[PDB]
Amino acid sequence: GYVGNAANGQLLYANATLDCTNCHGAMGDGLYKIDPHATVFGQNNKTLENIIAEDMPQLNPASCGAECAADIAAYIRTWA
Amino acid sequence: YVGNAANGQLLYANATLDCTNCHGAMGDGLYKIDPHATVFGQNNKTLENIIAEDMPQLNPASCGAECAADIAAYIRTWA
Amino acid sequence: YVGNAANGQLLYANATLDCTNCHGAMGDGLYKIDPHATVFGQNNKTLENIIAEDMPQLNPASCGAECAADIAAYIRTWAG
Ligand code: HEC
Ligand code: HEC
Ligand code: HEC
Ligand SMILES: [Cl-]
Ligand SMILES: [Cl-]
Ligand code: NA
Ligand code: NA
Ligand code: NA
Repeated sequence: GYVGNAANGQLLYANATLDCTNCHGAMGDGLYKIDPHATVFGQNNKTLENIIAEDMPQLNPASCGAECAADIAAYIRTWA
Repeated sequence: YVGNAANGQLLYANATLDCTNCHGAMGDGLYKIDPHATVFGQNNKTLENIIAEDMPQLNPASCGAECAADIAAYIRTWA
Repeated sequence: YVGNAANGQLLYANATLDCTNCHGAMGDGLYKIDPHATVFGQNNKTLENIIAEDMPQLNPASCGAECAADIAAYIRTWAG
């Protein structure tokens, strides 16, 4: 399995093109909230990695796939 | 002088130098930085010298040779 | 209690505390922090005590004695 790299995720989350921070804030307390402790996300109870891979960023979800998502997820866990 | 990347990470994020506003957190902002390239600009400068001589644009003298080297050392990690 | 600079780095960058919004990543933001100084403000407080008692402005109590000591230990490293 891939194992997310939090250091990569720090930079990927802040990436100007992905633009996560514009919608979610620096640590998920912006316009749309992210709970960094939750293990299931959305109506389909996806993992953090899969919700990011499949659905984020909204502009173009395919621009952050599985490894990107795994890295970002590892970084998001540190928010708590 | 040999760049210190821990220093470089803070200097790149420095609020006065403000590199991130123009270049993003990892060089994918409005103006791109390619962390793989070894020559930069029309005069084929090193990463260190392009930063020292030309950046930030507001006042290039605010990040001189040592600052540039530390920031360059950090930017390579984006590869 | 002896501050843990590694943890200080994490706390300083935490968006709930939001120290970087006002002070910058290395104390060169809107409000400066001098990492060499040993007295701060008009009651000549220690670095730890100014943070514990007064920062962040949104809610001083969100960063107590331990938090302040860790962050202070990190701030000293900016001198390098
Ligand atoms: C322009 C809008 C927009 C952008 C850009 C965007 N998001 Fe979202 N995101 C949303 C909205 C809207 C939701 C659903 C509301 C919510 O739960 O926060 C959401 C939900 C999420 C959730 C589920 C949150 C929860 O607690 O249920 C995660 C995780 C998330 N986004 C991460 C990211 C990451 C990582 C990026 C980019 C790297 C990103 N988002 C980019 C708008 C955005
Ligand atoms: C307000 C604008 C602005 C600020 C601030 C700024 N730059 Fe730049 N930078 C540019 C522009 C414009 C170019 C040339 C176009 C390009 O290469 O993206 C450039 C070019 C560069 C290049 C060469 C990239 C290339 O491929 O040719 C590097 C490296 C760079 N800047 C680093 C920095 C660093 C390090 C800082 C601050 C610590 C900084 N810049 C601050 C606008 C800025
Ligand atoms: C939204 C504003 C704001 C936030 C958030 C904030 N500060 Fe401050 N801080 C100030 C202001 C204003 C001063 C006093 C004015 C000055 O020093 O110019 C100050 C003073 C300080 C001083 C004394 C510096 C001196 O010599 O004058 C330290 C140290 C400091 N803050 C650290 C922190 C730390 C650590 C955090 C959060 C973890 C924090 N601050 C959060 C606004 C902020
Ligand atoms: Cl970026
Ligand atoms: Cl700064
Ligand atoms: Na995605
Ligand atoms: Na310069
Ligand atoms: Na406090």
